[PDB]
Amino acid sequence: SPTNLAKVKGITQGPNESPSAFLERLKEAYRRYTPYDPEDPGQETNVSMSFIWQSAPDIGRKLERLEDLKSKTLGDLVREAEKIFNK
Amino acid sequence: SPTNLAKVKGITQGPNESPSAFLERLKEAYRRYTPYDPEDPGQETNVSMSFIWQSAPDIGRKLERLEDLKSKTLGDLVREAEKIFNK
Ligand SMILES: [Co+2]
Repeated sequence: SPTNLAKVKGITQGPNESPSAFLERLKEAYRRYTPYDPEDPGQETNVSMSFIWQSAPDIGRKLERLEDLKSKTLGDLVREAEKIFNK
Repeated sequence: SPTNLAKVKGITQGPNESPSAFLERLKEAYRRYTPYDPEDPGQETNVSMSFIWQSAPDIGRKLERLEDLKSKTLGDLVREAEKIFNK
């Protein structure tokens, strides 16, 4: 599909949706509606920021407060979100 | 300031504001409210996405449609935005 950033911003984690399932849906939107490959090392911070911003609000607020946030990989962020999601 | 992604999302080009002045404010928000340095080359596609998304909608829609958008530098996007802004 032709580039449409709104489609990427429109991927929001559902109330029952696991962080890893949400991340896969977010990556699919990057693939379909941007020229950026969400698996590229150069895109990690970009996907990470969308992941944090568009996670369910309780999760997003906690991910944003992680210590040494800059050091967190996309995999780290998913694991931290899962801790909040699973309790 | 402590990380606060809403402040980055809240930087939007003003109705009469030049693209270059808007990008300066967007970079300032990245510096103040994220751990991501907007002058780090590793962050350029991240700042570029925010710039397209948060530009005035007429400009952002045109930037989305640039041929070979993936190869545009942040400096390229600003120049093309300035070309649109100045008629
Ligand atoms: Co496509």
